[PDB]
Amino acid sequence: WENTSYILGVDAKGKQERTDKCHAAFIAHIKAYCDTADQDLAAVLQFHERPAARQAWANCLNRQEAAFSYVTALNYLRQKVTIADATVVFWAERSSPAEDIFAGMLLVAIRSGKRATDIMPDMDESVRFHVLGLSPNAARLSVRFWEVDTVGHMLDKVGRHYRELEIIPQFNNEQEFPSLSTLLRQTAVLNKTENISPVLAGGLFRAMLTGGPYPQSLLPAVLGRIRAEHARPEDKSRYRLEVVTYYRAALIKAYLIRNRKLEVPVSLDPARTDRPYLLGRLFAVLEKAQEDAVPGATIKDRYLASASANPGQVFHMLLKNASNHTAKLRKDPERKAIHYEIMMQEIIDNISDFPVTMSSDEQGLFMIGYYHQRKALFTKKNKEN
Amino acid sequence: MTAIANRYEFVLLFDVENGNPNGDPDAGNMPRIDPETGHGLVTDVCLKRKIRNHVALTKEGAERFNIYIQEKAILNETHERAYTACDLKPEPKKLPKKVEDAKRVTDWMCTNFYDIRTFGAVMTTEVNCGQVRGPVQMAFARSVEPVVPQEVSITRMAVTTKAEAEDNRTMGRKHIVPYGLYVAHGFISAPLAEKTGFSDEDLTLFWDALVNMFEHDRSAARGLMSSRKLIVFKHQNRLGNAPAHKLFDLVKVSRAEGSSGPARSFADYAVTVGQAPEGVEVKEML
Amino acid sequence: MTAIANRYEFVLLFDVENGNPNGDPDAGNMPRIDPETGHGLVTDVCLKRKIRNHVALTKEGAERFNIYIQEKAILNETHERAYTACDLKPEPKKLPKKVEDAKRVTDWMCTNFYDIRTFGAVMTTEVNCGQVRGPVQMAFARSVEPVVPQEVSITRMAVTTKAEAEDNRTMGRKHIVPYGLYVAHGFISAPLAEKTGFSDEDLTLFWDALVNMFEHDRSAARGLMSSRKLIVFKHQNRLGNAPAHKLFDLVKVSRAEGSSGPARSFADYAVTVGQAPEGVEVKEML
Amino acid sequence: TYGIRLRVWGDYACFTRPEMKVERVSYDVMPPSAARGILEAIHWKPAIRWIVDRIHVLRPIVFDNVRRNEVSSKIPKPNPATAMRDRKPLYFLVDDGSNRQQRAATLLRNVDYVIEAHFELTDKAGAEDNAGKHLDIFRRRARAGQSFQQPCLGCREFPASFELLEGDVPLSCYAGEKRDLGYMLLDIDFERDMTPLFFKAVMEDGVITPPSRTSPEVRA
Amino acid sequence: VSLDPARTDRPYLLGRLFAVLEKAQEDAVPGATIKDRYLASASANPGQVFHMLLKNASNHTAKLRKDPERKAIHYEIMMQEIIDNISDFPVTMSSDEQGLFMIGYYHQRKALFTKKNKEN
Repeated sequence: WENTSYILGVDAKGKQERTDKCHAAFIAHIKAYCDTADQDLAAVLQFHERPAARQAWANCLNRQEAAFSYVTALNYLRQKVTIADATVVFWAERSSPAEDIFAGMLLVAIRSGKRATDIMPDMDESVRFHVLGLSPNAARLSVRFWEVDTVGHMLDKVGRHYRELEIIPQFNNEQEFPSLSTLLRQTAVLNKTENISPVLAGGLFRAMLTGGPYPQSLLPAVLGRIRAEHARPEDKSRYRLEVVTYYRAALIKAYLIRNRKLEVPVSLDPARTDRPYLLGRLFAVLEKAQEDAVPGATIKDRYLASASANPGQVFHMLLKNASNHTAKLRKDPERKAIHYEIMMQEIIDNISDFPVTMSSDEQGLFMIGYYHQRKALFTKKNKEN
Repeated sequence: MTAIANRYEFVLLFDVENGNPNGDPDAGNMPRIDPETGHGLVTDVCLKRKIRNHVALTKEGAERFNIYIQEKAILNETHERAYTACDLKPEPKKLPKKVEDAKRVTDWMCTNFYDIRTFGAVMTTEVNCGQVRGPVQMAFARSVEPVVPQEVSITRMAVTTKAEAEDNRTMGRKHIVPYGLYVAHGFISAPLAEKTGFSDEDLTLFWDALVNMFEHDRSAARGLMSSRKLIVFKHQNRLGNAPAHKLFDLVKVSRAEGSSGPARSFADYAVTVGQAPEGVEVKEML
Repeated sequence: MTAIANRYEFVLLFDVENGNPNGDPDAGNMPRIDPETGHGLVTDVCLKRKIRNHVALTKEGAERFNIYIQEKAILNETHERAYTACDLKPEPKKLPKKVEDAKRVTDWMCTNFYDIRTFGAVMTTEVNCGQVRGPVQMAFARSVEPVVPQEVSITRMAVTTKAEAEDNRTMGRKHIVPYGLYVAHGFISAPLAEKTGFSDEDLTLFWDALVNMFEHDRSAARGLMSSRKLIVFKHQNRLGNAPAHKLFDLVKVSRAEGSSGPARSFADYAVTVGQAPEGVEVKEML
Repeated sequence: TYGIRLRVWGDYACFTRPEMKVERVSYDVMPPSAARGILEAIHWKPAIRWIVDRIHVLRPIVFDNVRRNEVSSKIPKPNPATAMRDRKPLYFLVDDGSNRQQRAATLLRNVDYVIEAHFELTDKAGAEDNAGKHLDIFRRRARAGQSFQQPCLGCREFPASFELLEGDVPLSCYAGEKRDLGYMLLDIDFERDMTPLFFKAVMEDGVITPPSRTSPEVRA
Repeated sequence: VSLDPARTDRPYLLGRLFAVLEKAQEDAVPGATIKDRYLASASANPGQVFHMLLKNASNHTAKLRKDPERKAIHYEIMMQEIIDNISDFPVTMSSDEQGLFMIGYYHQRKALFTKKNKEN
């Protein structure tokens, strides 16, 4: 048929078309395999499927006809498009629902987080809501995901089951609802050009829209990105040198919630007493003692990967170096300080032995506890006039 | 080529060491991962490519075993070679009308192509020849435990294109799996073999190819892959004697009791096979 | 040209003493470790680079032994040199149309480049010369027992730029492995060799480069690295006589009975090598 | 005949749509054509045929993305050629040129179905009682785990585990009509080798397909 | 979880003993005026450092006998009760053993706290 275009892809050309030989089934000519009003002996499109719903849209704008209809529908209509690493469309106007469906792109909000369905009227109804995310190869568009639900209970999953998970203390001044683009970008090497395509973009987009579990490679991705990064504030302009940022931590928290177990959502629960959480807090206070004793520019050899997965065989030397750092501290009139070693005794108290290994979910708890005990010690909180 | 009179199952255990057994072309080149369980995947066509490669090498083009490899050529050249060998009409593009000529082209393609004879090959062309299914249908191999891949940043001294910032040197990245033990499930239906002449000698070649599948595929990405245990389930009837899923769960691959932590060698894995139905002979000497 | 007709498997034992055998670009410059077990890793490209350096040194860049150098060479310019050396045009952003032309450019890139002929290369870039796998492979070297990287903080009396804070002084850093005995595995496949003309003299050059690999690669960051044992398995045929894992398990590396503390010398380790199968000959004279 | 309900389930499945064939996007559920093809991989003889009356969906519908390097167009010859000898090496480039397609499958996960099916009798019948003998042979094969070939769930990359369900159709995941499935393929016709598509009655618990052999379409 | 006096694992014992030795030394003089620290060589050399640590600890406890301030002979009794389970001081420790050493140190240090381990 005619060509779909204008998606963020390679050639912006048509989909559902055959140009090769190995897509030949029950031999048909070139586009009779997918016959939608082209050969009028049978039409797939109305004579839970996407191009029939498209055709349902292309006759909502008018107060081979099927091909014409749905390909002028994919040729949108203005604002119903977005991109995570591949295009994502949506459409419903049967009651003028005030389209606000977004992947996301102090205390900046327009709705609740999760307390009830939003108080703006004409937003809670039964009219269906469609969301089609289609990805490019070179000129053929894989339907990476497709969703039909009701905005009556689509908002009830996109935030009212999803941003209730990534809610976590804001480390700095930024947005409360972390946008899916920023969330995915903290899992890539450096930027949103190398977002893992299938098992993060499509995977957890489908999770956000669907309420199903996250991919079982979301947490290993954030883990292996925590290891593969290092503090470097001399290369970035936005102020953040942390390796466990607000987004990596929020995302590990959401994974641990919707896959494993309920965990601390707040700045710090010092009554937690779960060995991974406690070891993360201990690592955090060690690095605090280090960075306070010597300004550290601002460089330190990275043991977070080592201590997260093999706590004993690293925490021995980590605690010895922390003793040295508290010594260098107490040598100066910076000790009445001395409550760093006190915190270390307190945390070691609840720990019978340093565990040999830690599972990936235990590592995620380690990262969450580190993030918590890290924001606990900083001095920036609630700065907005 | 007397076809096989028994049908088979097989469970192949192969492990990887500091390598990438299979990359996902959508996840960069990271090892494939089942997003619903976490265990690493290795698609069936991956191991089929490795089987074809082993048969290509170990046979040196010895006829009755030509293996449609990758080379600088096209299928349709040989579709048409068979065509002129049988003197047909070049127009038809589906299954031909007369049965003897289509059967002749299919039987020539199956009598001298081990991969067509074993896995099948689809010969629908402007000059058509038909289809084949072939006995051996393999499936996605999945690790026994969730694998976690490690991004290994590497460096290169030289630069490909002209330099303007020399830094200019680029940083590469090797995705490796520290360890994984992958289990593949296989099925060899005897009647499809009877339709494509898949013989007994072909079956022993298939077993050797499953055993030495990686001894010939070494490279910078794979590291040390190796076939650890190959377990064969042979049914006495040419149809089944016991369900497929019933036999595949006779293979319990657990962690050896002496170990703890993430596995890093096949010594950290104990494999046991239970007793089989009265009409199934389980062969583990491979 | 000629090529080897024996399958070769080798195990090389090298150790470090208060040095950093291989740095991690993502961990600062800390030695590469497996973060879940603590064993130290040495990338295969590292040892390949050391072999390339030894060959560029002992041959001073003679004919047929160029090396894809580390002196900021441009790989596209080398490809273009190949194209002009075969009297073809390099302007195709892909391989030449006539398969003989691509064969010539790749046989040229292999004929006069030891490291391409041996470790293969990817020359599919703005000026495409193709792909080579290359017979010799190596996998990451993994220590025998976990290494403990210690950070040796140092200083320097001088400042590079204009600094106005120097009693005070600038601090530096070093990472040394007090000791690590590393084990590396290798594979030399005769099919790929006969594809690249990797000869016998190339093989003996490679063995010597493996022995004397570290005698000339000294720096302020390596300490005393040394190749202690080199075990080589010559299978009697062009394909294999025994699996690779059967051989890499003949090399048992344990700790000697007397020593108790952390390993601090090669005499803290005992290394035994079993008797190979009837199809393989083991030579430990390197 | 009496009908028989077979249970078929697996980890993966891919019942490809007709439109989205190059970058595969499976139907939510097993269609009648795939179901009948599963049946004919347990028992089938050119004297009989299989018809499907219902398909019960016993598990959630969950999709997944798996891309594979796949052979592209086996492109028609621009210049005729012939082999130098009768039996000698000939090839197919599966890694150079545009002969590598990388098709992305949007295939199902953890699927579980129960198929209701029956036995008509066509030409080449031989008798009028073939229904009983063949129905009982299929029942024996379903019980004993026997099969002409390992059934798949769509593509042969996904093998189907099959048992004979003689008890009650187990608890499904869908008790109220929260799914309508759109408009699916009924069964590829072979009298004319065309595509009849059926879905005009909603899916409530079990997709209720009309017989492909009596009413080819709502058009007729 | 808290201090376990029945743990009787040698690194744990050494950590506790080191904690109580440095407690005796710090009860001698506040901090002279600075906590003398050679934990490094103690985990490096357990015995070759612990013997002189024990000499200096004997000095501190014998000096603390004159003053009625006590928390002092209890330190000596604890030294006996710890050494009682130990035999043949270890030449070298391991990584997990040094982690256990630090764990036992911080445990015994929490036990001898100014609050006598009633607050967390």
